Formats: sequence, C-alpha cells, structure tokens
Amino acid sequence: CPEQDKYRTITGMCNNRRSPTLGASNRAFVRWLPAEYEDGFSLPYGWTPGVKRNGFPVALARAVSNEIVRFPTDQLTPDQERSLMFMQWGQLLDHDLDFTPEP
Amino acid sequence: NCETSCVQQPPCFPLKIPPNDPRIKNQADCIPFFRSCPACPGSNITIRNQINALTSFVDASMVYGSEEPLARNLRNMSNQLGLLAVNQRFQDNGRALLPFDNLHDDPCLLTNRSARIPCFLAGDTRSSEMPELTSMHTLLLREHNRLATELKSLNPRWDGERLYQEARKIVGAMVQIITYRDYLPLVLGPTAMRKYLPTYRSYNDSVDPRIANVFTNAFRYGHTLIQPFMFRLDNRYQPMEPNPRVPLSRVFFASWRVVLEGGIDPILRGLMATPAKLNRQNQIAVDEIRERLFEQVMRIGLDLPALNMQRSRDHGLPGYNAWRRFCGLPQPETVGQLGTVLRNLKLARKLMEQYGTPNNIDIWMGGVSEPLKRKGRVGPLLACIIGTQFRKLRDGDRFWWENEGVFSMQQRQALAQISLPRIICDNTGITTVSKNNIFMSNSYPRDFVNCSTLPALNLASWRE
Ligand code: HEM
Ligand SMILES: Nc1cc(Cc2cnn(-c3ccc(F)cc3)c2)c2[nH]nnc2n1
Ligand SMILES: *[C@@H]1O[C@H](CO)[C@@H](O)[C@H](O)[C@H]1NC(C)=O
Ligand SMILES: [Ca+2]
Ligand SMILES: [Cl-]
Ligand SMILES: [Cl-]
Repeated sequence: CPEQDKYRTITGMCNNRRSPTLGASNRAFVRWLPAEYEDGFSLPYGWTPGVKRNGFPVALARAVSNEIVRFPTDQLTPDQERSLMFMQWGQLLDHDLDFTPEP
Repeated sequence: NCETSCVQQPPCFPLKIPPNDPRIKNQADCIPFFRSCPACPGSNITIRNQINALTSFVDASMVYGSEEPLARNLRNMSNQLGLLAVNQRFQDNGRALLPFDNLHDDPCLLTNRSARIPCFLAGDTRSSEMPELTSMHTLLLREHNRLATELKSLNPRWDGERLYQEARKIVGAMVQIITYRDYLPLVLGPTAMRKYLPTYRSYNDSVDPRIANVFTNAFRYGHTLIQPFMFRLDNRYQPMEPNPRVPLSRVFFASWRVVLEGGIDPILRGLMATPAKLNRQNQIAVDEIRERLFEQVMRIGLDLPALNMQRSRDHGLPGYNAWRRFCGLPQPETVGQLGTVLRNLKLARKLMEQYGTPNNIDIWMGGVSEPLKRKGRVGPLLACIIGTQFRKLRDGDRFWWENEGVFSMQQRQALAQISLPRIICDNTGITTVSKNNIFMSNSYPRDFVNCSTLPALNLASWRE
C-alpha cells in the first residue's frame, strides 16, 4: 500500500490506509443493525409458510404492491419543481455506489 | 433455475401470487427472484450478508470500472492519448458512442430482433437498462475524451497514463460537485441537509465509507420519481415524431433506440425539459415498473416495488420501527399512531391491513409512505438513511475533491464553475440547456438558456 499517491485505484483499495479494503469493490456491506432472518442467520422472512414475523403473518411483496403502490397511470401528478434529470442522476449516482451481485 | 421455475429451492426466492391479482391470474405462477450472493457461502457461523461489487466512493466508477481487467478493456490502449475506447461500428451525428458488449445471453437484442443491436460496455454492467441512463453514460465518456484532448494540447509531454488519470480525476470531482452541490439538497431539503451534511471540514480517516446494506434499499426511493414514458425532443425542444412519448416497457434494454433512433441529443433534451413524477401517497409508482418491468426481455413482466420488498427480506433487513428507532424517530405501535406519523390515516389503515404491526413494514415501503420534507423529495426516515450514507461517502473519502492536497486552490476554484448543463454543451449538439439548478429546471423556455451564457471548465490550473 503506497505511502504517497496522486490517484485513486480502480478497486478503491488503499483509500483508507488503516483498513485498506474499506470502500473497495467485491466486499461485504456494512450493517447498521443486526440482520433479521427467519432462522436467525440465513432464511428470509416469508421463506417458511406459517412462520410469523414479530407476531404477525408475512404479507406477500406483490400483495403490498397491489394494495399500497398501485395507482392509475393517467392520474400521475408531475413534479412542479424537479426535472426528469433528477430521477436519472439518482440512478446514475446509484451505479457509482452500489451493485449487489446475484448468481 | 429462478428465471423459469416456481419452486422455492436455493438460490431462488420467488414472489408468490396473491388471489385476485390485477395481472397474474394463474396462482401456480410467480415473479422470478434470485437471492443476492452471500458474502460467505454455505456458512453456519456467520449471519448472512451481501456483497457490493463496486467502489462505494463517488469516483465515477460507472465510467471507469471497479475491477482492473474491465478498467483496462474500457480504455483506448492503441495510443498514448489517454482516452476511453469508443464504438467502432456506430456514431451519433459524428459524436462518440459507448462500445458494444460481448454477452452470452444479451437482452438488448431481444428489444428489436431485426435491428441486431447489442448491450453497451461501460464502467458499470447496467449501462443499457434505459436509454436515459445510456445517455448519461455516453455524455460522461465524451467528457473524459474531451478533457483528455484539452490536457494533451496544454501538456503534450504527458503520456496516456497521466492523460487518463488526470481526466478521470476531473470527471470524478464533477460527479461529486453535481451530487453534493445540486443533487442531494433537492433530495433531503434544507433542514436534513444542515443536519446530515454540515459544511465539509476535512478527511476523517476514522469514517467508514462503506455502503450500508439498508442504503441499497432506501436509495430505491427514486423509483417513485420514474415517469412512464421516454420523452424525446427535436432541435427546437418539440415532441420528436415518430415515437415522442414511448412507454417505458418498450425502452428497457432498447439500446437500438440510441443507435437507430437519433442518438443521445433528443433523450437529454427530454430529460431536461420534462418534469419528474412526484411521489404522492396515493400515487407511489407507475405500472410501467409495477406491471411491465422488462416485459420485452423476460418470460413475465416484473414488479419493481415488490422486488424491492422481497430484496430487503432476502437481505435480512429489520422493519420500519427498528429503522425509526435507529434514526432517533418515534416508533408508532398502532394504526392511529401510524396515521399521525404519515399525516395520513387512509394509508396507515392500508399498511396495517398488510403488515399487522408497523414493526413489519418493509423498509422501502415504509420510507416511501412518509410525507416529504420541506423542499425535499424524501420523508424523515429516508432523509436519515440517505443523509448518513452520503456524509460517510464524503468525510471518509481520501480523494474527495475538496480534501487538502487532492487539488490546488486554483484547480478547486476552476472545478467550482462546472455544471451538468455545461457538460451537455461540450459533448452534444444541444445549444439550449437548463438554467442552473438543472434538477429544478423543467419548463421550456421559462427555465432555459443558450450555451454562450455558460462559462466552460478552465483547465489553466492543470498546465505544467
Ligand atoms: C432506470 C429506471 C430504473 C429501473 C428500470 C430500475 C430497475 C431496477 C431493478 C430491476 C433493480 C433490481 C431490483 C431487485 O431485484 O431487487 C434495481 C435496483 C436498484 N435501483 Fe432501481 N431502477 C431504476 C432507477 C433507479 C433510480 C432512479 C434509483 C435511485 C434514485 C434506483 C436505485 C436502485 C438501487 C439502489 C438499487 C439496488 C442497487 C444494487 O444492486 O446495489 N433505481 N433498480
Ligand atoms: N441490481 C440491479 C439490477 C438492475 C436490472 C438490470 C440492469 N442491467 N441488467 C442486465 C445487464 C446485462 C445483462 F446481460 C443482463 C441484465 C439488469 C438494475 N437497474 N438499475 N439498477 C439495477 N441494479
Ligand atoms: C483509439 O483512438 C484513435 C484516435 O482517437 C481512434 O482512431 C481509434 O478508433 C480509437 N480506438 C478505439 C477502440 O476507440
Ligand atoms: Ca464508485
Ligand atoms: Cl444496514
Ligand atoms: Cl464496438
């Protein structure tokens, strides 16, 4: 890990001299709170039928989408104070920060 | 097996179908979902965690890459000009285009079978997802090669390495300035901005710049800002025929629309002059993403908000109250209490029917349900998650543009004059761009200006 450097590495390695992998690509995310899994360590809530979460059944993500998210496409309220560039820099920005690989 | 199968066997976690669903009537069917890769496969000692395949920093890694082999494959290594490789098969009115990507099961070819146009290759794997995104990518690619040729003329002695690096460093700062000066304050609003992002003092080597597992979900708040059409505009900012208001269900992975339907220029014109969708508690997200996400390229249309919620469950994320507790916010236990926080009982009754307890509300769903902050586009909780993450990314960045040593006093003064409208000027045929601030300006011509009125980036400070 060089003592003097002018540029970033591609992987983000060495940005933090004390803990050099911090911020670097292909590493585990930090956790701000401990993970809540059905079995305590791996299975997500909703995996096993009839297993409740904190005393209540697990609502299907699609059911929630259907009942809360859903609205008619024509009723759309446009933002008086924000261009679509704002709902695009966000996606561009997101892609500079995080990408979660799946198999 | 997730792409096709409905069986819940690892690594598949398919979203089951509720009765009387508005689109999927076969309840034996489902929505495909692959469980995110575990950081430690097959373990029984460690609590499941997920991986970030990118650099957490705002270092324009979606341009340059986050892995050494790709970063090499993205450059033009055929000379010491320090440029990023461009498409050798096509160009947009003379102007540069991102190279094509050799993929085994290329989804861009499926959008228009006859056109035979594949996905693009950029610093990030998701470049061809929506033409609007590919535009921003192409604008930045052009910007690197722009800044690298301006630097070779200034310092001809400099080789391809110094040219690449110096231009990368410039772009890297440009993304930071747009983000922190113009983007974030319009996301958080003044109060949260003062709270979570007070005036940068300097680099703190004791600040964890990593992305929190939660942020990956919380930042998907942007899905509420998505409009259902791709709005294209001609030379005179007028609807460009044919296809001015194209449905989003037809633009996902439609790379052919950038190559064969008039390049970057109309898309950027559309992004500058069209307002974004506004998040309303009765108008969360459009059916172009709720019902027809990736319809052209998949066996079935996906539901992005449902995917967001299954993803937090996959990710083992705590519910609403735990995150409110974490943020130092009141945790409602009842329907009434909830109705008070959201300033909407109609919604709280709806949320209580689904979850039972505000403890179980999935983080994304909770976050998007909150009334927005003053001059902001997020609620109290998301302003906290998003605020905290951005402060860590700033204060924990050794190569942060404002950090003493990164740039010179003059270099810093020169970079302070950049803007996204000006970047659109220098890299496209567009002569009329948005009056600053770009993210607020949405009406043509009330909020517009001519190129000439915009000062360019003065690279004088870079001369050696
Ligand atoms: C281009 C329009 C967009 C489309 C079509 C889109 C589509 C998607 C899809 C399909 C995923 C994967 C969903 C899953 O399986 O869990 C995703 C994830 C994500 N999206 Fe969106 N999204 C878009 C815009 C945005 C915007 C504007 C933001 C933020 C302002 C955003 C932030 C995210 C984040 C953070 C993730 C997870 C990133 C990661 O892998 O680490 N998206 N989006
Ligand atoms: N994890 C994801 C996933 C997606 C969906 C997506 C984007 N690109 N791709 C893709 C890219 C190439 C490919 F061969 C197959 C899929 C899928 C996102 N869109 N925006 N941000 C995203 N983050
Ligand atoms: C490399 O750069 C030169 C000069 O701009 C150009 O002629 C050549 O096509 C470039 N190659 C690639 C792969 O971009
Ligand atoms: Ca990055
Ligand atoms: Cl977390
Ligand atoms: Cl090519």
